[PDB]
Amino acid sequence: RKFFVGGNWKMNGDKKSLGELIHTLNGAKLSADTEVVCGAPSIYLDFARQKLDAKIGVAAQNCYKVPKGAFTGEISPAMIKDIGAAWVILGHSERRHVFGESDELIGQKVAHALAEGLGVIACIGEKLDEREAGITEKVVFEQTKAIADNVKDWSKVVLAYDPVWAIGTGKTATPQQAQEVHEKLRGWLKTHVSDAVAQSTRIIYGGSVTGGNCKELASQHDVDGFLVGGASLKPEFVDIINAKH
Amino acid sequence: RKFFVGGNWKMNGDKKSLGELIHTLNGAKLSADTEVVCGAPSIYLDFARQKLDAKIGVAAQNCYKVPKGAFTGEISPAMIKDIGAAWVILGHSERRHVFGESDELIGQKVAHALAEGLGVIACIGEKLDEREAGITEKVVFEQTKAIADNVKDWSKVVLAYDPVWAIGTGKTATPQQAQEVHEKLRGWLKTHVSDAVAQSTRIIYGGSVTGGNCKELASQHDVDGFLVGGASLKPEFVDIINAKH
Repeated sequence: RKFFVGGNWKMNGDKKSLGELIHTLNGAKLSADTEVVCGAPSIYLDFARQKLDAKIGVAAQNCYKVPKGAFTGEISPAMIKDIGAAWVILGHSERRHVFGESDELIGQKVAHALAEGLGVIACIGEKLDEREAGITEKVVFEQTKAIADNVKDWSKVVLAYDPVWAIGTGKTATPQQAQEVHEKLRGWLKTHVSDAVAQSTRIIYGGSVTGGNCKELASQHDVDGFLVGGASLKPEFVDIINAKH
Repeated sequence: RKFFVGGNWKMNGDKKSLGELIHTLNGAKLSADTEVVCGAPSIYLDFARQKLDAKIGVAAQNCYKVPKGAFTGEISPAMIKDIGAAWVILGHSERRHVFGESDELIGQKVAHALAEGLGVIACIGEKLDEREAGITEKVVFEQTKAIADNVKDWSKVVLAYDPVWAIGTGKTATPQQAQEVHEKLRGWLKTHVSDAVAQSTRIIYGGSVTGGNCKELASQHDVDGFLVGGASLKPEFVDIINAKH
C-alpha cells in the first residue's frame, strides 16, 4: 500500500500565502514513495492545480451529489474534474458536525463522485463521549458501512480515520489507539467486502498530526498515511510526507 | 435608485460554457443605467473576474462568518475579496431550505461580509404554504428583521424578494403581487430603519424572471431590478438587463 499524505488546508489562505506554501512544496525533497494530495478552498482549486507540480494531486474539500442544478453555493464533481483536480474529501468531521451532513447524504456524494471519476478521501471518526462510552467500534463501522454500501470500485477510495476529539485539539491519538482502530477497520473491510479490498485500501489517520509525532504513528502496521490539518499549512508538512525516512 | 440585475448561475457551467456566456455579455450592449452582477460557482470566481469586463461585478454564491479556521468546504469574505469579487449572495432559498441555514446564521454572515467590505445581496421570501396561509408579511418581515439587526451601513445591501414558490418553477409572481411585497418591505425599512434607508435601498425581485416577463415587472414603482437564475445562463439575460429600455 503506497503511503498517502493528504493536506487539508480547510478555510485558510489567500493567493500570496498559498503561493509561497506551494513554492516550498514544489522545491522540497519529497519521498518518491509517498502519494501527496493538497485539499484547497474551492475558490483556489484552479490556482492550486495551476501552481503545484503535476506529481502532487489536488482535492476539493467537498462537493454535491448531482452534476448541475439549482444548488446555490455548491460545486459538483464535473466542475472539480474540469479544473484538473482528481480527488474530493467527503464526510469530514466539520461537514458532519458543523454543517449537519448525514451519513445518507455522504454516501450519495461518494457514489456520485466515484461515478464521475474522482478519487474520494472518506472520513469517519467517533466523538469523545462515544469513545468513553466504549462504542468507538459501533460508531466507525456504522459510518464505514454507509460509505461502503455506495462504493462500486475501491481502487480510488482512501479511508480516513479522524477521531473528532483529536482534530485541532493537540490531543493526538497514541500510536496504539490509532493502530487499534485501523486494524479493526481493515478487519471490517475483509469480512464485509473482500480480502483483496482489505489489503489494498489505504486507511490514513488524521487529528493533530505534526512533524514531531508522525514517525511513531507511521511505523504502525495498519497506518497508511495521514490527513493533515493545521500542519499542512507549514513547512513541517514536508517532514510529514517523509515520515518513513 | 439604480436598477440592479444579478444573475445567479447556481451550480452550472464549466470553463468552456462560462467563457462562452462571458464573451456574450462582454460584447453585448448593456444599459449604462443598470448595475449588473454575475454570481459564479466558487470554483470559477477567479476565472469569471478575470474574463468579465470591469463594469460587470462578480458575486460569490455564499460565504462563512469568520475570516479563517477549521471549516472544511467553506470560503470567507477575505477570500472573495482576494479574488476581486465585490459581492456575496446570502440567505438564498436553496441555502435555507436544502442546506438548512438559519436566520441567525444568515445574519452572522451578513454582519461579517459587510465588516469585510463586500456588498451583500440578501434573499428573503415565503413558501407556497405560507402565501396560501396568508402570512406572507409575517414571514418576510421576520426574515428582514434578522438581516436588518446585522446591518450597520445599508449602502452596500440589496434586498432580494425571492418567493420560494416562484424559484425555478416557471410560476412568476404577477407584477401586482411583487409590487405589493416590495412596497410593504420599503415601508418596514422606513419605520424600522429610516426614511433615507427606505428611499435608497434597492429591492429586487427573483423567481422565474424571463425576457418575456421582465418589462411589465420592471414597470412597478418599487421593483428595483431582478435576481435571475435559469435565464442568467441564456442570451435573454441581456434583455433582462435592458428591461427598462
